[PDB]
Amino acid sequence: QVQLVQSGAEVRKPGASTKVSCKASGYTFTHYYMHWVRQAPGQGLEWMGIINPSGGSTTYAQKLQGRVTMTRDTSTSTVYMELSSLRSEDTAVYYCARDWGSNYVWGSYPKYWGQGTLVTVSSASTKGPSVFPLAPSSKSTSGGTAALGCLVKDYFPEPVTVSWNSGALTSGVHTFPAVLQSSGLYSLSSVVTVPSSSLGTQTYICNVNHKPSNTKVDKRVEPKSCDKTH
Amino acid sequence: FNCLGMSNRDFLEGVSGATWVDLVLEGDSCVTIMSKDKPTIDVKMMNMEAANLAEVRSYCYLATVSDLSTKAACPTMGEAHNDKRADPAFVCRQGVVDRGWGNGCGLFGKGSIDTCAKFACSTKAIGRTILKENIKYEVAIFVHGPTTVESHGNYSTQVGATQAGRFSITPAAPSYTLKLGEYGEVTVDCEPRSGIDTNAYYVMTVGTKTFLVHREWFMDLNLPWSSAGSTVWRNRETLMEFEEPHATKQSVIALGSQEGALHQALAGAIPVEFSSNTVKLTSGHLKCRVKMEKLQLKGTTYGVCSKAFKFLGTPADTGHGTVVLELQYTGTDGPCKVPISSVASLNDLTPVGRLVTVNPFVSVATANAKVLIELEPPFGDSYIVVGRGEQQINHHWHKS
Amino acid sequence: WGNGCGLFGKGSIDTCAKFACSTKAIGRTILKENIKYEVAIFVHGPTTVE
Amino acid sequence: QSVLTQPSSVSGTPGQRVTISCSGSSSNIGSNTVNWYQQLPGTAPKLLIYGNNQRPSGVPDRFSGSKSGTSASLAISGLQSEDEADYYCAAWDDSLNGPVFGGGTKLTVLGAAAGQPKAAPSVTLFPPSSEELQANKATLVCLISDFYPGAVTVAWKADSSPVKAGVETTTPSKQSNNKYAASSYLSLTPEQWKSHRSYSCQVTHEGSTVEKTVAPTECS
Repeated sequence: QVQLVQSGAEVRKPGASTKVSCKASGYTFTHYYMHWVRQAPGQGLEWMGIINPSGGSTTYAQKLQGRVTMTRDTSTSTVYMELSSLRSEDTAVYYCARDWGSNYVWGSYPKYWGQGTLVTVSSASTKGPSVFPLAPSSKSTSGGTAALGCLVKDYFPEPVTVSWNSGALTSGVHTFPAVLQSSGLYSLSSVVTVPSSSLGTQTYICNVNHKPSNTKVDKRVEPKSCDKTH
Repeated sequence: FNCLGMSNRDFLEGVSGATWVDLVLEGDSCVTIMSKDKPTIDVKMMNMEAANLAEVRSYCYLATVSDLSTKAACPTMGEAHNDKRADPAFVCRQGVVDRGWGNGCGLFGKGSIDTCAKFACSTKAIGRTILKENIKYEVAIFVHGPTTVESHGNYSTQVGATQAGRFSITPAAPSYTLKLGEYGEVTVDCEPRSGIDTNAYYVMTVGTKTFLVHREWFMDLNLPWSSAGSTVWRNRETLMEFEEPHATKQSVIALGSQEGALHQALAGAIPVEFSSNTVKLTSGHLKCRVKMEKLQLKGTTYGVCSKAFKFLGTPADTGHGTVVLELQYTGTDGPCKVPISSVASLNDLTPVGRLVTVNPFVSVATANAKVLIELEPPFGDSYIVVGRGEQQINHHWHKS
Repeated sequence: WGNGCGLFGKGSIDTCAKFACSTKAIGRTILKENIKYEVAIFVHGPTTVE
Repeated sequence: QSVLTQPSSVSGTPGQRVTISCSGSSSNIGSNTVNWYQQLPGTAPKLLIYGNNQRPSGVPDRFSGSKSGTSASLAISGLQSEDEADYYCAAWDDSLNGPVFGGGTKLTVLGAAAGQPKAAPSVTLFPPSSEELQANKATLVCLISDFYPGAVTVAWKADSSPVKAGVETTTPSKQSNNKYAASSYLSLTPEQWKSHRSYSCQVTHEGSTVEKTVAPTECS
């Protein structure tokens, strides 16, 4: 079966360039055009261009002409897309897609799509998050529960992961999708609902990773100082 | 991607003083081309693919022969009209039954009868067409530059050594100029035209095993069928019903499904792998013109290898009137030409065996390098020889 | 060499596929003591269409 | 801005028929055949219809396409929950000399027509941490979960007065249990947090509001 495997997610500062790869298999590589199509978060599909792996001829979207370059290596069945002078508006999932089988550029359309590569352009500067504990309620009632959590504040670009106690704590965990603030920075929260009776006897640590900035934080979340019960 | 070892190989010497050659490539075949003072190369068609077919007919093998009907009409009461005649819900056919008092009718004699059975399809022996823009060809070119038993078949190594390439040909752009480094370049102008076998043959699909059948054997066959609709015609194959019954029940035996009718006409039509939307042509051919006035030798300014040369084993028969073998160079010196030829008798002056691997030579300066060589020896006994004088070695051979 | 062998030329090959049966188009014989006939005799005595 | 125009949203109940329009011009749909793509959440697009009305193998007959003049349409009969996805039309454009897309339509599948019950949001509101306050910053965090249908509006109050400055709210997202979640963040200075008796996060859902309130010196 046709298979297209793309390179992994990337983050870039404005002004930089990015080169994404697409490794093809399951069909005769040089017999089908390859399209690139991108999709900004929450937005529609935008065709970027097409390359003929036989000969390497290209046609690019007019709006990208001058800063996109598509190439291929026929020995490794890999197609590449390089986009330069990146700006925040270039944040998108970038898809490679094998053409249906047209023998002409006219009337070509993407049929078999790769898994996509998320490229985030942010400042922009890279920034690792600050991590703050969200302390549980001091309430104490029989069979009661409490929400506690971590606030992962002001990072760029995506993504961030959060686990609790090295992944040992999973019941009652709810990690919320990030908000993208007008500052251009993201924030997210992860919360765990636990028994109130045992607050202060149980250890709760959120493990936060922001790989683009090589930031790793493990924050203990403890009962409030004003809490006289836990 | 190269010819050595393949059973469908053809050797060619274009013309006399020709910088180009006209050729024909097909499915699993390869071609080795020789040309005075120029490298040898192998043109080979790798793959045939449609990167948009359409159905044409659909013969069935069937089930639904379950529901029944028998509109009875007494003698002299005319014909019988079964309500199951308004919609193709069923297939009806009239007949007459000898009767009278014995079975509820007033007079004696032939009474009308018009029964009906239902019809839907099960296993559709579907078939389609093959229009002569989605057809792309994949041709691979090799260069008989330095190699070893090892590296000879490694596409990677070869590409790396710029002694191989794999490009595609399309009706859009039927040609290409493959560059091979210091070897210059070869420019084919394959002409997508093919018969090959003309589209004239239909695309027979049967369960899993796809085949390529003759328009007529197919079209002009006897079995229910349907073009592109849920509507079926000639379902008459719902046969062997007319037990010439009674007004009560007309046995509507489902006609035994004998895949033999199909199978039997197997060999006739060529078999072909077919995925839901694709038909890899093997059926297909391609007429090309391997222009190569831009193909050029290399390492021609080097000196002759002057150090011992040892055989690494009995030469082998390619089954093509040529033999293969691999040398090892005791030589410490670098890239030098390999002094190998085919002599009719020890210490003759003039050669007699033409080398497929023309202008051979030790690729590296790293002593004890291996060299692969394919050459066509003369018929009868002959001698392969490497080096000269007291360095020279030899090995006898007898062609038939 | 191309495919792991030391010399060049024709090499032996002896493959095998499995075999069991599905739909047996069975057939049998019909010896001319187990043959019994059933004959029915009617008499055109009084009757009615019924 | 996309070259072909589709409705941003279409909704239906399981079992019903829905249609999605796609309007173009004589240079695209008017002259050339239309394709449709289906993009399930978190996945790549897949080809759904090609050549106006042709289905690739595996696409069920309840998806059907049509074209009429400069417009095209996708009809989905027997609507199923798994059909919830973004749908894109596409065609070659002779004037631009390349493929163009519609802006996409998000198809949502509602609860059963005969009655999916409304579910009010659960709201948890956290005050600024001591750690954040010591860094001279303050964020109130309003976490909203388990609501259906998946739409809320969020308003913040300082004491009883509306605050719009410093508010950032996410789109709703689907939870594992098929209800929806969202979050809203209020940024304040530590001085502002001190300067009021309380702040509140008010979540309105299907005309009813759920409010939570926090205060700087309480121990909730």
